[PDB]
Amino acid sequence: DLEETGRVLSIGDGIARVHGLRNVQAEEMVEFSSGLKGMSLNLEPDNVGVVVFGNDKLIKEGDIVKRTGAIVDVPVGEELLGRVVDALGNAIDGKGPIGSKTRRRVGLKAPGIIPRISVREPMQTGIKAVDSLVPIGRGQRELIIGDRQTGKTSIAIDTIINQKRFNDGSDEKKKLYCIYVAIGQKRSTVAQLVKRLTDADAMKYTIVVSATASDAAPLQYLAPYSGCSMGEYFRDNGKHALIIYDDLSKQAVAYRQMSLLLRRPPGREAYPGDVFYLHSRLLERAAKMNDAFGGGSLTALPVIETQAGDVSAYIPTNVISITDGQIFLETELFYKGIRPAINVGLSVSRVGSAAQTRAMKQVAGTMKLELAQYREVADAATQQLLSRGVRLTELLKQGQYSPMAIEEQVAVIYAGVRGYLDKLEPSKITKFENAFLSHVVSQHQALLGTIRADGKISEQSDAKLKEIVTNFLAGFE
Amino acid sequence: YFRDNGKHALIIYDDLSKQAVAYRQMSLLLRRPPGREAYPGDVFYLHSRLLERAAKMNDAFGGGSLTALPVIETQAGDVSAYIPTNVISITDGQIFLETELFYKGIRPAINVGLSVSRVGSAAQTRAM
Amino acid sequence: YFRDNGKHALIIYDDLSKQAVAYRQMSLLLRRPPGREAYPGDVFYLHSRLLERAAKMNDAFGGGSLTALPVIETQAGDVSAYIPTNVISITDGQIFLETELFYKGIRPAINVGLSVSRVGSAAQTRAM
Amino acid sequence: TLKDITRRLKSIKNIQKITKSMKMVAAAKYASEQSARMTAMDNASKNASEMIDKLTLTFNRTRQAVITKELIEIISGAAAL
Amino acid sequence: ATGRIVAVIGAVVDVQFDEGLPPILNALEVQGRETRLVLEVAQHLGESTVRTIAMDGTEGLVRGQKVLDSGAPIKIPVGPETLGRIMNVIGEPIDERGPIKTKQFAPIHAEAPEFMEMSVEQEILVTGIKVVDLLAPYAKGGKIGLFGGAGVGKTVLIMELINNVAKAHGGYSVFAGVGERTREGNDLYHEMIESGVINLKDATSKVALVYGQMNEPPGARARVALTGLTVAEYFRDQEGQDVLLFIDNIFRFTQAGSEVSALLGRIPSAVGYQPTLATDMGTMQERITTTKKGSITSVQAIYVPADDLTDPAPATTFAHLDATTVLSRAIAELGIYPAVDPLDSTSRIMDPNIVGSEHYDVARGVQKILQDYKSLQDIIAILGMDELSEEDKLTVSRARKIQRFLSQPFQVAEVFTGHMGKLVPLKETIKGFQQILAGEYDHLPEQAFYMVGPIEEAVAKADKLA
Amino acid sequence: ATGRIVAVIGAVVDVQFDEGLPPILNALEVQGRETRLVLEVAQHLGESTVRTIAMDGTEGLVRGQKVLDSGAPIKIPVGPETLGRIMNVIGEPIDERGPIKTKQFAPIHAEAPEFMEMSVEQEILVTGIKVVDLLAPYAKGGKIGLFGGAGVGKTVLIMELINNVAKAHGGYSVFAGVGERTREGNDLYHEMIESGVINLKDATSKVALVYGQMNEPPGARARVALTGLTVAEYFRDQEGQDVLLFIDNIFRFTQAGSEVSALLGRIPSAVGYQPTLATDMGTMQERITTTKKGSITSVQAIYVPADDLTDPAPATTFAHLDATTVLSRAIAELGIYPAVDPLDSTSRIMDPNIVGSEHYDVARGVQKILQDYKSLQDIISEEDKLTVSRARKIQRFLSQPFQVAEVFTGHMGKLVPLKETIKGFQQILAGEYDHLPEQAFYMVGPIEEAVAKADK
Amino acid sequence: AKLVRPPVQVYGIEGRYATALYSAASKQNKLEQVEKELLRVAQILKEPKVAASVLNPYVKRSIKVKSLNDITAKERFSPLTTNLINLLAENGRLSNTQGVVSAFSTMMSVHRGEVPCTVTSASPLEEATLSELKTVLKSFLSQGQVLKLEAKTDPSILGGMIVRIGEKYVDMSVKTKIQKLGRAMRE
Ligand SMILES: Nc1ncnc2c1ncn2[C@@H]1O[C@H](COP(=O)(O)OP(=O)(O)OP(=O)(O)O)[C@@H](O)[C@H]1O
Ligand SMILES: Nc1ncnc2c1ncn2[C@@H]1O[C@H](COP(=O)(O)OP(=O)(O)O)[C@@H](O)[C@H]1O
Ligand SMILES: [Mg+2]
Ligand SMILES: [Mg+2]
Repeated sequence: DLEETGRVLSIGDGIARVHGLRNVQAEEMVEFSSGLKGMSLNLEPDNVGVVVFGNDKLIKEGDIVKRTGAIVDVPVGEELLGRVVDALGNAIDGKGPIGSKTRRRVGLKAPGIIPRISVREPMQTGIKAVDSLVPIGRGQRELIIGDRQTGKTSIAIDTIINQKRFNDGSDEKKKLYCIYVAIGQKRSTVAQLVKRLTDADAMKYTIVVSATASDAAPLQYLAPYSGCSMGEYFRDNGKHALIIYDDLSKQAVAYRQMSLLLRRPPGREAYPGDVFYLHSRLLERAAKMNDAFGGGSLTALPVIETQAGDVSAYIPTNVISITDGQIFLETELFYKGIRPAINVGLSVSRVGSAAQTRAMKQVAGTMKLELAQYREVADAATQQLLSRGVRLTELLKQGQYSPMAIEEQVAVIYAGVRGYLDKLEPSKITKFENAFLSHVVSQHQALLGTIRADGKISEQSDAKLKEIVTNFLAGFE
Repeated sequence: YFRDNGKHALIIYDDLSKQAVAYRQMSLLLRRPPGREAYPGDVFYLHSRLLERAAKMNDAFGGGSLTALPVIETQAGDVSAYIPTNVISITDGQIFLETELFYKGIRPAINVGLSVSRVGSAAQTRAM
Repeated sequence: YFRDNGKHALIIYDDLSKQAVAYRQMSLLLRRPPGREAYPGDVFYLHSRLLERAAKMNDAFGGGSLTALPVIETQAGDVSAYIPTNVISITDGQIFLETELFYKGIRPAINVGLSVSRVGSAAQTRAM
Repeated sequence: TLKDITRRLKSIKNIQKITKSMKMVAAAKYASEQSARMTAMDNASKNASEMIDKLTLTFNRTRQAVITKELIEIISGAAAL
Repeated sequence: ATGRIVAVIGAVVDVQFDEGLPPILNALEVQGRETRLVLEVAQHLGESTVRTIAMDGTEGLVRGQKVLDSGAPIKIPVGPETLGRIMNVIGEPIDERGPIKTKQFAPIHAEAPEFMEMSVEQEILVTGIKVVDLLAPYAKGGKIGLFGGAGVGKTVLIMELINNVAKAHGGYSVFAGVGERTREGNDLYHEMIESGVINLKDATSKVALVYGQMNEPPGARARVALTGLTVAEYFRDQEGQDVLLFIDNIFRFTQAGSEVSALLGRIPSAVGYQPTLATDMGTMQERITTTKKGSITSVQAIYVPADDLTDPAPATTFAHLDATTVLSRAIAELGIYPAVDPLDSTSRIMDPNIVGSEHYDVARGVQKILQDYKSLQDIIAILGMDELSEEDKLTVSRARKIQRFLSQPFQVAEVFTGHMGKLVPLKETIKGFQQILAGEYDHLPEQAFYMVGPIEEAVAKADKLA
Repeated sequence: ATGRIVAVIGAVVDVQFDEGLPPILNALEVQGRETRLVLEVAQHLGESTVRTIAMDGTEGLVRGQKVLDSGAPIKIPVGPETLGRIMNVIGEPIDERGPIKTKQFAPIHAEAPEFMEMSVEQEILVTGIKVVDLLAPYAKGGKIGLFGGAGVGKTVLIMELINNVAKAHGGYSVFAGVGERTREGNDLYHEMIESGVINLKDATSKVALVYGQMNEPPGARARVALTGLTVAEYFRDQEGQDVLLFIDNIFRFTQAGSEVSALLGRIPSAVGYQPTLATDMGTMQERITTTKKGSITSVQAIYVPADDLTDPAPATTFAHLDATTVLSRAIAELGIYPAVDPLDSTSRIMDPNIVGSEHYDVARGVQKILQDYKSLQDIISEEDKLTVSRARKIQRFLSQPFQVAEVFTGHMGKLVPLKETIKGFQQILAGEYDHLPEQAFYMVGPIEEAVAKADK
Repeated sequence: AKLVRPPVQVYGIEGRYATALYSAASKQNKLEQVEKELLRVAQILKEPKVAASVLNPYVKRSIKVKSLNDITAKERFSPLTTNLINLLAENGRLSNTQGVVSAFSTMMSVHRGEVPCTVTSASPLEEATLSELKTVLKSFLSQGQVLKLEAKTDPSILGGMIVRIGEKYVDMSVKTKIQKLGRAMRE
């Protein structure tokens, strides 16, 4: 039979030429007799070029290749929550089989113009710098870009952890289901990250897709799409999903390898001509659906690693031209102890200022303006400006794996921008803030609760906050 | 035509970079072997057998001439590319224009340092 | 031959860059896939299997020796080219000559800062 | 461009070591104005050094680009047969 | 004629017809598809086989599937019934409001206007942006190109030109989105609905929208520019109107050509681009022109890969434009917005016989002082500011003041900066720059000129500094 | 399975089989040769032909020569009997001491451990070296880039790491000489024989060597790293130890991979490196990790081409490096040994969530005081001189007498544990020893020996 | 599917089709039949009518393969030969047919043991010495061979004889003798 079966003519260069399969469709998942799976990429007048989703070593010439009859798809649903799967949706955490009942094509198209609506709901990252100066809304694509070892994966993990305060509540309209796709990272890193999320108890609503550095390049090229489909499931059912591609530089490298082993003309930096489409069709599927489609959304946080802080490279500029903003993590800032090392002068969120809450906006517009002045200066007033800016940058520094609720952040930024720290020592602002937050979570649960419920700062709450912070500051060092 | 009937002509190709690009397209589509910047192997021949037709005949052929002013567009002042070096090595001297001189108020922005006229003073009136 | 039969030889390849160029032409005409700068994929193999034969034996094998002094002709101090980088990686040091020293009066124009010997002190008598 | 980058980097190296020489000379003559000249030339040398580091980054980037471009030319000329 | 599919390579499909081989540029329909899939013929491979570029996704295609020749190029509905709608590359309405009930259809492939049709009138087009109007003024009917890397402000500038020009416009207006963000298209659709330009309830809409975005395969991104051209060409030829054509982004047309040229079996040119880059761009850009039977004012955003302004695509586009505005990242990172580069933007009406000798002298003085400051940059960086001449310090101060003044807040950039958007008439710009050149403000701090409107707001802010 | 050579082009041999093709990456023995020549399969070309790269020179191969399939990748002999011996890419003893009489073999091509076998917490590997344990700790199961070349005591640091890991943790070491000069290979062999690391007379050798030298075909130089990694993998899995794996050099591993790809005719990527650069390095490095049995800690000598850290080879190996140890020549001229640069040596476990707040605090204090010491030395007062005194004592205390050098200077070997290092630097920073002379810390063990020497 | 390779190999598409047919015939024992029918179908495809028709590049592939199948089926072909013909046709390799046949012929030239050997001398020989020479160069052969003599005459070697038997090659001609003499007397 040469219509639902083939014979491998030539394996090598990660591509298997197969003879037969007169009934195979383009982009169809065929199955090799080795147990491996592959995608029918090229359909030629006499042979079929199939991308192998695994090690070529497992395939010899002459092996029989059966077709599944289905375009490459992944299993989706809520049965994936708390599971660590590979780019094909197979459980690699030894917790049995994925009890998924629905599958979704990895190569779908993004929703058009009409099914969308502008971003309006907040996506609380828990980081003061992000939530205050780079606000991210549900349905955005915010690029986390920076050098190696500057704090990108830590930002993503802090976000995934922060979503816990919502994923235990009541209203299903604020919950956020997280997905973390790992593309070419060390596998020990992914295991330690899964443990870190299990400790923070953020696995019960997180999926982890891992195409690590020891997996074939097609797996690293496919994993982002498996993740994005697992997120489209939640998006298309009125639910809200966050997804972090960590990172896209390594998927671009895997695609460049697959393109050069196929002898396709290399472009700038030897990248294929369609290394842009590769990412675009992926980051366009993170959208905010209107209420006639469910109201759901999918937020994407693609990660990009730059070489020597160079942001005007090929792939970095591609992703900058695809996403709706960026978060510049500098290495000089990371060296001086500023963490998260967000360059708030270059970080931007084009569609996020419409996603901040009222209170966070009330404090953050002020804060942004004073920080802009402080940055552009670096008299008798400019000394005050530099002092306030130093205090505020010291207020932006934050620990790790400890994201803050929105009311705590707006309270801290309020205490900061209202001048009540213009006399304290800069090197003590950190401990002042820690103790202040401990006090406020102890004796001011009602003020925090009403700032939360109201989503705004009323004049009663403003006065309460003023006298509260002054009572604490007077009783301080 | 004018050169061969005692009359003097002056031709201006504007420019030859685009003619070389058209020839490169024709070559790469005819499956000819590409060279530098994917240009064909004989683009120098293409520009030289054109620019050599500019001559000054003697009085046994009418005395007419044909002046050529080929134009060349460089990318960010890179005159070490394939086609710029070809046409520089073919012609009898350049007229270099710069953009930093163009914005310093020098218009025409001729860089007198890099501008050569291999003919020189023999192509001038006495007073000048 | 001398090195293995107990005697002490010294060999000067003047120079290895042109032997690399000859190998490059050979490989291109034998239809072998070019690499960086059109050199074959195994020019490092060429030069390293040539140079690793310059050894110093022991008394159980004859005590012979074979010193190699490969020569490399760069282009404007370009030691970051392909073949210079290979031969620098294979050898036990270098003696960098210069045209600036050759003009400023130093002959032999040895550059003392860039030159190095990885054996060095082990290869000197006590007085020197 | 690799060669123009080397041109500008050599220019900045020139003036850098010039201010180094002038700094050490003005520090010799320090045994008011001479001390100010010493510190000003120190700052000028450190500025020129940071510019040299920037230009070295740009030079390495351009060198990688040139090597990749020449490889692409070679392989695309060889693959047409 | 009915053929079958014999090869499927990504977005390139080879189909073998028995009899009735379709000419080049015809549209073919694939039988057995849920939604319409159109293949455009690009080559004749011989042996009764042709090569085609698909207009949508090609998954699920099987070797042997039927294909019907339509006998004509991709035809899209044209007319006034297309205003206030949204169509994709092949002319289907994708705004979910029913079919486009227009009377006639036009092909997306057509020959460029001839030579005797070209019009040469060069009236200025006042946009209200200080840097554009001062240094690279636009012209009615001319072609405008907004160069710039990723994230420098091309889309914000196009939205500002739609706010300042497409609202006060008398004729019709077309917007062809070619390979850009889809949420930007949704935001534009709704922001045009609210502002009354698109009116969903009656037939008084003043804008037609075409959209093939960066989620579409390279065939759709390659031909949606041609679809938008076809709509604008109808509004220009068959109605003699004055049309505005906003293209964003037109680099994606060339990039999609590059993405398909690898599969069409062609030897790559420079930087991996197709060998037919220049002629493709020419047969596209030559249709976007003001004839003497109408006028098309075109504003085309142009991406710049890796900020390389010598990349073959923008370097080829430069020759096709009447006025270029080159945004720069070195300027956007100074906080200046718009990030226009004053020493790289040019215009064909920057001539004393057109914009007046006064405007010309002002523009040239601004460019000259900024160029002198750029020359001093390295000295100022190394040997400090205090080792300059007094005249050189004067020029540095004036040039920094002019740098700050060339920036301006936009009405569409208020959403993420707060400042109120200004619209500076040409006279106010010329006057303010005359005054800054003459040195009449060497006492205010330079920080007073950053992000203001006319010079009156500059002196008002300079007073507010105390 | 028996096939026959149908083509020979340099180091690439096409072999045709009549029946039973070998899977990719298997080893094939060329029959009828004086010395063993193994071909490794790389592609299936069709018509029952395979393409292979040769592990040794291909002089004297004739078309039609018989070739035997081994049914498995290159199998090397593993076991404790490998300690002190030297072997090449295919496991043959090249030390001229007879066969390596082991009990079991292992293929050099294996897969990285499963996701369920990883260790979920990072933990420090105590090397007993004060500067390494304080300022740039080594993660148990991580990769360490060892910078600096000649005249900075690199081989001494290698031998001391071997000795300390063998004494404290009871785990052996493997040394993969990828791309070695043969002169330096022999020099290192003899230095290891002298310092007791290797013992040619008993069964108490600490290291196993694997060499693929500068003059071998690129396939051998590419696979020698996998051979050494296979020896270390045996020591980790079947012995349950904390193995060390030295890789000198790793840039030559990348270069061998690039050459192997260029020979197979694959289109080159950026800067000429193989299109499969990142996946080559990944499938190599992802085996060096911690499991639920033992661990493999890799020290890799990094060469930076054209002193450019954005080059694809460093930029690709840096993604896997968990720590860095920079040997400077200025720190060597100042008499500090080990000459580890204290400010440039970095680490990824210098994190209070991992090394604890105490260790992190002491290490950050030392880094800060040394940085401020350099800032002050820029000038050459009230307490600036107190910082200068404590920083000089810190510099002196960073030095340490290595046991591998006892035969030279006679001084004893000091393996300072982590607790005493932490406490000593805490007391030097607390000012408890502001009265002792700065020379009382030069080449000492714990701080107790420092005050003991301060007595005299 | 295991293949039986002929003792000598031919390459290109010519040799690939030749060895495909050789194995397809040796698997069902029709070497002689397919061989003679191959030479006859090569004669058929070289008659100017179909010889012209077969290379015309626009004649449809299906129509031409059916025309050729019609024309070949009348000679009472066995299924293997018409299978080869239809494969070469629907694969568009018809212009190569005769070449393939030639290959296949030479294929059989090794199955029967036919060893081609040349004995070239100054001037044509008389067949008494030629017969004793047949004996002399048949002497070196192994068990079960037949030889094919193709002697040509050239006075450029001005004497002696050259025996090129397969790959063995003795040059007893006086040309090589005098060249050896010169190279020796100069060295
Ligand atoms: N806000 C912080 N506070 C303290 N430590 C931090 C902070 N952010 C990052 N770090 C530390 O810096 C180290 C590197 O950060 P991280 O790995 O999360 O970013 P990355 O860009 O993903 O690194 P890589 O390139 O290796 O993937 C981490 O070990 C982390 O502990
Ligand atoms: N007039 C402006 N004022 C302030 N910021 C601007 C302005 N124009 C652009 N920007 C910045 O550029 C970003 C969007 O620019 P955009 O045109 O979308 O980039 P692209 O060229 O990729 O389309 C904004 O987030 C903003 O930070
Ligand atoms: Mg990370
Ligand atoms: Mg844009």
